[PDB]
Amino acid sequence: SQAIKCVVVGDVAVGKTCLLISYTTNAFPGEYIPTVFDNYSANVMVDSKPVNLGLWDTAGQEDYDRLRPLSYPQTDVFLICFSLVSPASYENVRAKWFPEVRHHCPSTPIILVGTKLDLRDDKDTIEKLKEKKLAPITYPQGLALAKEIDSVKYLECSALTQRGLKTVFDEAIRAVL
Amino acid sequence: KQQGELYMWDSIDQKWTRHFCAIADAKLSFSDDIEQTMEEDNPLGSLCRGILDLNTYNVVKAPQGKNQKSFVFILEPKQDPPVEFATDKVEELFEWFQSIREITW
Ligand SMILES: Nc1nc2c(ncn2[C@@H]2O[C@H](COP(=O)(O)OP(=O)(O)OP(O)(O)=S)[C@@H](O)[C@H]2O)c(=O)[nH]1
Ligand SMILES: [Mg+2]
Repeated sequence: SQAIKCVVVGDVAVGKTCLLISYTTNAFPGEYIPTVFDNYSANVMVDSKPVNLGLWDTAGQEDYDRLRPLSYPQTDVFLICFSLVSPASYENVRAKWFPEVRHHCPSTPIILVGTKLDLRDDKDTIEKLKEKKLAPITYPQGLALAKEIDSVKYLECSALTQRGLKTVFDEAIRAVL
Repeated sequence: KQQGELYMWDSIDQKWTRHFCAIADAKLSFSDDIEQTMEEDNPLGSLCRGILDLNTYNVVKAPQGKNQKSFVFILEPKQDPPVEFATDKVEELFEWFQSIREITW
């Protein structure tokens, strides 16, 4: 089956846990429960290539900044996440997450992921966003952040609707074998 | 390899108590109580009171703790009772949990 280790990092509340849980259980958690750390599994095929996918959920809170890197040894592929409806989390990719990730794992493929794709064109979100003189992140914007960090790929998706979810994991694995 | 102090939880006395614990092959040993072997007007105290067989257990981490500890994991028997452990610091919970989880998978 070939073990593949995958770690998911990114800002508080960008929807890392939902991504993992919705993909692994096709059920969307309504929770909301801040994460310390957590482990998950999937056995998948890909591309004819049976795999065993270890999934590591990390904490977004900086308080757990000492914990987080404990997950990084042996990692094969990273998912750096930001919410398409939260330019703070997008900026933090270049500020914190990609530097931290590269500090520890200089060589492992990264996969930039824009989350909450379903709120991108949401009336009620663009309203509150634009009340902070802000704007949802756009496909070309995400694409450009990918370039700066030389991520193997940029992918947008919604865990709640599942648009593009399978695809995030199916190129996370392809980035490995 | 994996070794260190853990709190252990007594279902009967409803208290947590400190034990030096360690792992070898796939057996976890816990010592006697450290505070109580140290109050002892005697010296007694065993490093190995007893031994759990990790092969017959699964590790489970409590999402939000248990019994007024924040960082607790549980050895839930596959066959025996649960053994409930706890650390002071989350970085211990992590290390401990993974050792055993790698052993139980
Ligand atoms: N509309 C929509 N909401 C989402 C989506 N993914 C997550 N959310 C919401 O965002 C909230 C936080 O999600 P969560 O997955 O826990 O973020 P997180 O980054 O993992 O949270 P943390 O543990 O690091 S603090 C949840 O209430 C969830 O309902 C999504 O794809 N679409
Ligand atoms: Mg989380």
